[PDB]
Amino acid sequence: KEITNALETWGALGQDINLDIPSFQMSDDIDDIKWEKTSDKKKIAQFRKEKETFKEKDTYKLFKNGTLKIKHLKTDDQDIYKVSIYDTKGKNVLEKIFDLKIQER
Ligand SMILES: *[C@@H]1O[C@H](CO)[C@@H](O[C@@H]2O[C@H](CO)[C@@H](O[C@@H]3O[C@H](CO[C@H]4O[C@H](CO[C@H]5O[C@H](CO)[C@@H](O)[C@H](O)[C@@H]5O[C@H]5O[C@H](CO)[C@@H](O)[C@H](O)[C@@H]5O)[C@@H](O)[C@H](O[C@H]5O[C@H](CO)[C@@H](O)[C@H](O)[C@@H]5O)[C@@H]4O)[C@@H](O)[C@H](O[C@H]4O[C@H](CO)[C@@H](O)[C@H](O)[C@@H]4O[C@H]4O[C@H](CO)[C@@H](O)[C@H](O)[C@@H]4O)[C@@H]3O)[C@H](O)[C@H]2NC(C)=O)[C@H](O)[C@H]1NC(C)=O
Repeated sequence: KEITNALETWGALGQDINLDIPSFQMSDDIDDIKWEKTSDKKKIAQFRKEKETFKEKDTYKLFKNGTLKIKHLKTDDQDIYKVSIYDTKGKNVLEKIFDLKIQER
């Protein structure tokens, strides 16, 4: 069967949610950490060594363990995401697809 391997991500309106990617604990050989806005392929966060790494606001954070945070999570802040976190060789040492949702409990 051909399916995805994404993370069923959930939230609630007026909330703050995260993006837990790491299936591992790399450290010694890693370089780049990336997160995109899959909906329209729109850069939200990135790491490219200590010469150029960025995160516009808290609304989208890039962390050490490699998680991506997001503050304020209403219907508007619910989107689709993906993480590509590469090593020094420039390989995609791990890749994954995510999807923020909103719930009604
Ligand atoms: C990857 O990394 C991520 C982070 O690096 C990580 O996410 C983090 O996860 C942890 C938990 O795993 C989260 O921590 C929780 O925090 C709750 C309280 O939070 C509020 O207070 C914090 C501390 O306050 C600072 O600021 C005050 C200023 O007024 C000072 O007075 C304080 O002294 C203190 O200062 C310190 O920090 C400063 C930096 O800000 C620093 O300068 C200073 O020197 C000093 O060190 C605030 O930081 C925090 O603010 C954040 O969050 C709010 C939203 O709430 C935002 O608005 C802010 O903008 C900001 O982002 C808050 O105000 C705790 O209650 C909670 O405790 C529970 O969990 C622990 C651990 O398991 C238990 O021991 C404990 O008993 C509690 O358990 C209870 O609940 C659970 C349910 O969860 C339940 O099961 C259990 O039975 C029990 O009932 C916890 O500690 C942290 O917030 C996350 N983010 C960050 C940035 O750390 C992520 O998980 C990682 N990913 C992976 C995959 O591993």
